[PDB]
Amino acid sequence: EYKIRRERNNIAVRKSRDKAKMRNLETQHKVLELTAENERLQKKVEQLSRELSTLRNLFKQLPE
Amino acid sequence: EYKIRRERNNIAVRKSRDKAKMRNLETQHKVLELTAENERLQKKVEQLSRELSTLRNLFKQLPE
Amino acid sequence: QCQHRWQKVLNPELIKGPWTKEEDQRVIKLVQKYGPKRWSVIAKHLKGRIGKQCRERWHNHLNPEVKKTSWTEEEDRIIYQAHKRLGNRWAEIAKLLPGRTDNAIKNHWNSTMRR
DNA sequence: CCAGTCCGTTAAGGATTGCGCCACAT
DNA sequence: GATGTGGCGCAATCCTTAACGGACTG
Ligand SMILES: [K+]
Ligand SMILES: [K+]
Repeated sequence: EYKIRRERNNIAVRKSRDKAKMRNLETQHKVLELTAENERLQKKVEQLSRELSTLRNLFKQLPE
Repeated sequence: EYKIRRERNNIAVRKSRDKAKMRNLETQHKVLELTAENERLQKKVEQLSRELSTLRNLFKQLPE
Repeated sequence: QCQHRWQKVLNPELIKGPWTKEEDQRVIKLVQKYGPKRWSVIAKHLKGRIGKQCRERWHNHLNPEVKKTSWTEEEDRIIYQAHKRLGNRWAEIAKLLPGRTDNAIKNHWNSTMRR
């Protein structure tokens, strides 16, 4: 069966590799996406923090 | 030649493959970290929003 | 032509191989003490090497000014822009790039640079 | 001719990459 | 047991680069 073991394995090795070659590409892409996402988020947290601190100061400005 | 050609190539090959294995290890790492903070910011955004919302209800529902 | 074909070619004692740290060292010492000229003379201090070889070795590899850094994008822009005008006037173009020899550009262009 | 320069061209050999044999983790 | 991965060597090929061999200048 050795012959068979080989033939089958060589097919497996190629599939395994095409898979990994894709995974690596997909991964390199996630790095872009995330970095971009992370950027807009860090922006949103700033924004909200301003709106929040403002609204608070607003309350703290109303008389009893 | 042949004998040395091979020895020399094998070094180049091991080298080239290593370099790649490392770049793919970094990218895999750079993603994790980027996924970590990304998740963190997402939570921070959730919090701030809730607060903003809650604070605003309280404000609109004020006496008059 | 006859004498030049023999004195500068057939002579079996003409080393035309790689340069050893020592060989490169003797040239750097000399060129540093007597200047980058008189290569015919300087060569005499190097078994097997003729003046031309020493000169080319100094200008392309040993001269300290020669930068061995990776090609920046700025340099590339200059090269491409200049080549459109001058063509394969490597020597000419070389004057536009701080520490790059005409040979460096000629190489860079003929490989890396050609898309 | 001489001493310097220039430039096309190409051997030399390092960097990649597809293929298949293997060990052995899953 | 059968299948999926990570290594590795081979070879053919991609890529760069050093520097040789004409040719030109003054
Ligand atoms: K000599
Ligand atoms: K220069």
